[PDB]
Amino acid sequence: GPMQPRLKVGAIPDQNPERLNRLYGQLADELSDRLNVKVRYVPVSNYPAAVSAFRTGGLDLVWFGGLTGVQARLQTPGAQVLAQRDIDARFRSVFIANTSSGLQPISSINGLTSLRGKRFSFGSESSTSGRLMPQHFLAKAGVTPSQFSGGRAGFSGSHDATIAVVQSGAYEAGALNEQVWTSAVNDGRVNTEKVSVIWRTPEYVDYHWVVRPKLDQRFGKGFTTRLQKAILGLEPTTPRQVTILELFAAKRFIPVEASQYKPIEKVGRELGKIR
Ligand SMILES: [Cl-]
Ligand SMILES: [Cl-]
Ligand SMILES: [Cl-]
Ligand SMILES: [Cl-]
Ligand SMILES: [Cl-]
Ligand SMILES: [Cl-]
Ligand SMILES: [Cl-]
Ligand SMILES: [Cl-]
Ligand SMILES: [Cl-]
Ligand SMILES: [Cl-]
Repeated sequence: GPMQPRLKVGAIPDQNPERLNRLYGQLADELSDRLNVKVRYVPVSNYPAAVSAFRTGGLDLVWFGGLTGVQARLQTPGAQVLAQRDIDARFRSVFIANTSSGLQPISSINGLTSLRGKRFSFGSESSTSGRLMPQHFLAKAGVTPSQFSGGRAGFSGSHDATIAVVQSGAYEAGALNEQVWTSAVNDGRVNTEKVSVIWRTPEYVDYHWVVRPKLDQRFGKGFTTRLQKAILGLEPTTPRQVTILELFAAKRFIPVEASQYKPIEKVGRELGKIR
């Protein structure tokens, strides 16, 4: 570059953009200070745009879901996974229902048959915790979205929006990210008189950082390792890092296990979401 290099950081748009701008904008400044390079957060409008901008070089480092990060790595030779939160090793979805819907707590996966004929919303089409794994667990109970009221599921686009369309009564039930649910309950952003959890899924792996190949050619030998150490180094010490980690709802970032994403890829191929 005739210019000094700049690291472009992105994230799937999985909740309110104003909240994500506070998190990733502060994280860009924190990485900038830790690395002594220019770092900018570049937002995207939907989940596929995160995959595509990563693939084409519009984003260098992205906070992906399970499904989107698998897609981004399959489409981008030499992309690496760098880290995940502590909680991403053992992630869950919550199935929620409007408390007027008559839907009862479910004690087994077989109980998901109760959602046949109901208005049900997934999150993003490409969401792991809001679509893929929920659709997987539904299919094991013998429920397909064809069986919901209207012959299909809603897609709200985000974990926040799934809470909002169940809370409003526009849908009777939905599925979303358990961390976003728990944070919204704790923060007062969900009316727990109107919405309750009917089921928590089995554990699966979900969010992780994926980095583009060849960043060492742009920023110098060792940079990608320094970037991975910067993420794994995040600690609740300064106000800035306390805020970053509270918005992630993590105590720390941890390394991933080699091919811990093979079960998410397998589900993605089973449900036709991976080419
Ligand atoms: Cl920049
Ligand atoms: Cl740039
Ligand atoms: Cl990945
Ligand atoms: Cl793909
Ligand atoms: Cl779809
Ligand atoms: Cl279907
Ligand atoms: Cl559908
Ligand atoms: Cl519908
Ligand atoms: Cl390189
Ligand atoms: Cl560091």
